[PDB]
Amino acid sequence: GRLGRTSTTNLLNGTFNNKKYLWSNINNNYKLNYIPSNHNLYNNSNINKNGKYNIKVKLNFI
Amino acid sequence: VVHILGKGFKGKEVIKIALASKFYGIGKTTAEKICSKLGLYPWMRMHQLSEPQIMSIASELSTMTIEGDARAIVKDNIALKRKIGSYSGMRHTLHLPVRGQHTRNNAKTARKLNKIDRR
Amino acid sequence: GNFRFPIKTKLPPGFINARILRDNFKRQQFKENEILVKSLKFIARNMNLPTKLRLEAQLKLNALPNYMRSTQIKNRCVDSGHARFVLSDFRLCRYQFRENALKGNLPGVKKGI
Amino acid sequence: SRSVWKGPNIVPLPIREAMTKGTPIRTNARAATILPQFVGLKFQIHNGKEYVPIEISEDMVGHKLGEFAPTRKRFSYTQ
Amino acid sequence: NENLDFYSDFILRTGYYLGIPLTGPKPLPTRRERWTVIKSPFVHAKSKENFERHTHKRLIRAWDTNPEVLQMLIAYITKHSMAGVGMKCNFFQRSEISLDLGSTSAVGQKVLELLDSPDFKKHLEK
Amino acid sequence: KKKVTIEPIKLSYIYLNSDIFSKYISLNDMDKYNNGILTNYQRMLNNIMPKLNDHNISMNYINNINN
Amino acid sequence: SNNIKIKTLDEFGRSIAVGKRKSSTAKVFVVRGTGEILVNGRQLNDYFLKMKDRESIMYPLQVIESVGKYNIFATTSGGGPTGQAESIMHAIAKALVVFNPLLKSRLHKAGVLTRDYRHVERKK
Amino acid sequence: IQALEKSLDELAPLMMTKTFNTGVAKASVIPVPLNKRQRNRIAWNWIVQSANQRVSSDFAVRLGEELTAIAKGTSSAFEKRDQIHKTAIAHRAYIQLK
Amino acid sequence: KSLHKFRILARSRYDHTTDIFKMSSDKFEHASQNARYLHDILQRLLAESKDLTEDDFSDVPLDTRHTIAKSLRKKKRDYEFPEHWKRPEDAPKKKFDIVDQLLST
Amino acid sequence: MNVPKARLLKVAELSAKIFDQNFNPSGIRTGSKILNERLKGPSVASYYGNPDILK
RNA sequence: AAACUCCAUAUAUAUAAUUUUAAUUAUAUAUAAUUUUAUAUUAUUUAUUAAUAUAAAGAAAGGAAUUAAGACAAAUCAUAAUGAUCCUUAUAAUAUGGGUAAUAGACGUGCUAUAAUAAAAUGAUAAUAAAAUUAUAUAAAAUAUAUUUAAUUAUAUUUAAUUAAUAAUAUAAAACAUUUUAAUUUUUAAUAUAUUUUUUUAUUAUAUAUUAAUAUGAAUUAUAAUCUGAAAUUCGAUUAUAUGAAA
Ligand SMILES: [K+]
Ligand SMILES: [K+]
Ligand SMILES: [K+]
Ligand SMILES: [K+]
Ligand SMILES: [K+]
Ligand SMILES: [K+]
Ligand SMILES: [Mg+2]
Ligand SMILES: [Mg+2]
Ligand SMILES: [Mg+2]
Ligand SMILES: [Mg+2]
Ligand SMILES: [Mg+2]
Ligand SMILES: [Mg+2]
Ligand SMILES: [Mg+2]
Ligand SMILES: [Mg+2]
Ligand SMILES: [Mg+2]
Ligand SMILES: [Mg+2]
Ligand SMILES: [Mg+2]
Ligand SMILES: [Mg+2]
Ligand SMILES: [Mg+2]
Repeated sequence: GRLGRTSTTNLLNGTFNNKKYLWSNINNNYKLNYIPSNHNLYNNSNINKNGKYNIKVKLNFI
Repeated sequence: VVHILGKGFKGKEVIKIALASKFYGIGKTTAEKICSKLGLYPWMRMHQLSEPQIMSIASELSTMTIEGDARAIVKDNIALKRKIGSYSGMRHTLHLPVRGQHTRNNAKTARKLNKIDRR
Repeated sequence: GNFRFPIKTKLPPGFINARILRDNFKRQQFKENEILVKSLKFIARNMNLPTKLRLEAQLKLNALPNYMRSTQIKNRCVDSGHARFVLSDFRLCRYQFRENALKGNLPGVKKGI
Repeated sequence: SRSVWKGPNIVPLPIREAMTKGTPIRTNARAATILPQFVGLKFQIHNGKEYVPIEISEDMVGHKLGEFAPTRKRFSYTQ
Repeated sequence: NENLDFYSDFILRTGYYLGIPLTGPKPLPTRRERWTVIKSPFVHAKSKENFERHTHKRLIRAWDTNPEVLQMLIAYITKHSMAGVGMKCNFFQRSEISLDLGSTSAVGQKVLELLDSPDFKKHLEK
Repeated sequence: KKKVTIEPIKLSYIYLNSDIFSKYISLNDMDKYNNGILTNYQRMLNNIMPKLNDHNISMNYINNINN
Repeated sequence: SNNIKIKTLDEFGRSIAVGKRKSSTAKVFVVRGTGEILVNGRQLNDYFLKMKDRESIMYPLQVIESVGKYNIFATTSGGGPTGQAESIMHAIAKALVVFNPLLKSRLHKAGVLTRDYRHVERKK
Repeated sequence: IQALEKSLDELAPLMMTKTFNTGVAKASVIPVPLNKRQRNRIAWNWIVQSANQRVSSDFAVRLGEELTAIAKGTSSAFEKRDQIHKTAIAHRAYIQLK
Repeated sequence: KSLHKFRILARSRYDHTTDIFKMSSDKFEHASQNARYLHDILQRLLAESKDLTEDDFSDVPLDTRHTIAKSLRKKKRDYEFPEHWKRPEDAPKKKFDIVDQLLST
Repeated sequence: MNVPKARLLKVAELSAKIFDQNFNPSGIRTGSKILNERLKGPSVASYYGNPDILK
């Protein structure tokens, strides 16, 4: 968003996979048939002087 | 060639089909009733008909509204629409579709046939 | 002080816009007058009754306000108000259906095969 | 085409005043069915913008008022 | 299916202690509902996303039980129900042909009222 | 038209739930990223958790299951 | 351990096998006989009008040269004539192995013991 | 059936010259060998075209008559084969052989 | 005679194949009300069927056209394996296992 | 089909009486359908949700 | 990222008192392949190898989902939401009617057709499916009319069962068999004839026009009736009789 043109900044740190499914017969499941189970993603937007800006966070719990 | 009321027919033509093809106002159902009334068997052909039977067909055809009489009824119904000033009458006068068809495209047949003096 | 519709109506609990308000008003008045319209329609379509009574019912039916007409109810998206491509299984437009479906808001909806 | 068994599309109109006074009946009810009583009376029928004056004849009974008040202008191209 | 199967297993345990012969859970055909959407909000009707919903079904049958005990089963399993599970119960009561004491529409009323109103009575006059 | 209960559950960190984490940043950390992402703000968002070795943790879990 | 138990003839000497092709399914009863066939209680020429469908049913018996050595009572449902005829073909081949397991290799080589996987695919 | 296969084996051309757009210059007409499935297609299409000149309303009758004439030696499609083989003999040097 | 009149008056509610007379009602708002309503109709139908003083409808044959239409919409697997095809002499014969025979004593 | 129509009409009338059904042998349009249709008002009027929500 | 996976397929176990029956099924769990093995040949970087063929074993042959970056400041402010700017008795709100359906030319995408490897009828102990739908319903059988013995098709009357593995929408259709089919004198008919008889042959009649539109085609249009709705005029759907264009 706008924090006169929108700009996007991305912070990435850590693991975005699960190795419990590769080395073992345990099998991964997709939540809602499109989201991996380990991954939990949510987006929240707010309004500033310029306007709407979105915060997109994704956590990987294994 | 068999001549009934001016119309010419090839000998092999089936009577019930030929009558509904050359005579305005007579369709399949009407042609079958005429043949049933005159004692002609369903698939009798024109070359089989005798002169007494050809005259019987002309008699039954002359007691119906066909040819000019039938065409005049359609021409008079269309004229009445124009006389009363109905929307449909104007469409006939302008050579445009009269049954709600779109005109942005197509509408070619209505341009050739729609007219107050419709054939 | 000046309600836009002839009869006072309660507001829908969620998203509101002028078109939703107009549609909701028609829905409430259709329910209040549904029996009346069916009774008049019966009298007008019952061939056992005299023609005069039948024509009187038809005249009364033609004089009812537009907000009593069942055919004027239009399904709209309860989240956006959009009245095109509204799925009746969720009362949402296609776009809001997709957004809600991916957020896990629709009880049993998942992504297809 | 309305089913004949249902009867005419009767709409509230001021016909009594037009029969005792001769005044024109201004109406927007283009769906209204021209009843045999209307014959002789003068109607002003809305076409969306204006009210077209039309007197009803015996060949107009059964038709509808809207049929005599065209709503569009004849098409023309800038040839 | 997961909560459905777990809850079905619990019902069988409740019935056993109540003395109810139970059969099942018999799996019934799963219903699939499908919706196809266009991914874009405005145009681009060439890329379409698919969505679906599956209704899982199970049938548990009860036999040779008195009505009172059957109501206790339904009451208990209702009190301890699981999230997202629905339940329909068809009860079958065998009865005698002849019983003792046994086992007007709104529109019609309004029609009578309307046909008595002056706007209608003024015509019915013969 | 049914009995209703509400169970609030308290989370002590904001990075244990993706929904709570997004709302906090969006609504409370605006003064940190409204003029670009502060060099300190980003650093805090990178030292939240020690960098656990996912492979040994994954293999420890699989050994426990086998045992 | 394994989950496979030797197949054997039933109390009436019948080998029962199931076959599938497209949406069709077939359950056949093969017994030693003189070449009599019944499809859903009807004569083969009645149920299957196409001679190519009849030839497909006979092919497994033609491979082991035992066309006149068995009576077949085939029951089929679903799909159309081709799916049902080939589903019966597949089921007869699977039921003939019980009578002589030494002929499985010849049946496999002829291609009658392989289940055809092709089915109507929703365009993607 | 034996008559049909003999007719197809005698009517189909063994080779056919094809134009290859090799190079910006004019394409080269090089003789190419034909397999048995490709040979049968060429001969069958000739038979069908000859059959469709006959009087019967039924294609089966016209096809039957055409096949009977071909099995008895008379066919107008043997000229087509000779003209395809003449062209190939002319372009024998255009062959590549590697 | 009364059974025949009962079946004639039931019309589509009687299935001759199964002999079941089934009638359902959801006209009223409460199940108890609807149960009485069906019970009352049953008593009325039984009284009319058992009153053969005026008409017994014996000349009128039972009409099953409704049942036939229902049967055409379902699939009928009414074929059984021919009995003269059975070969009981080809069934496997139980073998003698000394261990099982010895483990039972 | 050979059963006289009079006999089949007597059965239809008596059957209709027992089962509280409308017997219209002539076939005149009576409007009975209108009187039997279900009222959809309550379902239609709840489309947008319950208005008595806490605000 | 690949994959792991889920789906399909094959098999096993469990469940169903096999009348909610499709047990030839339903759906939970688990297994299976990214196939394996030997053999000869041909190349090699010749080795603990590839490309082929060959025999053997096996049901084993197909799919899916998602993203990593960047570009078009490509589409959307008309799905909804935000800043700025503008309207505030009007650029906001409601009602009636009209328009969005106009028609010279042009363009995109479809449907139907221009006849004989192809169209039309008929096929009742009812040839043969799958996947869906039915409480803001799905509508059986029957009867009546069009309409004729009946069937078929359409509508009305009536509203059985089922809110559903139960009943209904709904006897799938093509296929296949028989009959018919203009152009076509390749036909039909009258006599005679036959060891082709649903047919052959002979002699007569069977048209003229004709590069052409028929018993192909179904646009256009007249009239009557029906369906939904409060309402079918601009501007809806269906049926019957008649009309029968281009191709
Ligand atoms: K004609
Ligand atoms: K138009
Ligand atoms: K166009
Ligand atoms: K309009
Ligand atoms: K054709
Ligand atoms: K109209
Ligand atoms: Mg609507
Ligand atoms: Mg009922
Ligand atoms: Mg039927
Ligand atoms: Mg059913
Ligand atoms: Mg069964
Ligand atoms: Mg438009
Ligand atoms: Mg046609
Ligand atoms: Mg059948
Ligand atoms: Mg019916
Ligand atoms: Mg059939
Ligand atoms: Mg057909
Ligand atoms: Mg035609
Ligand atoms: Mg032409």
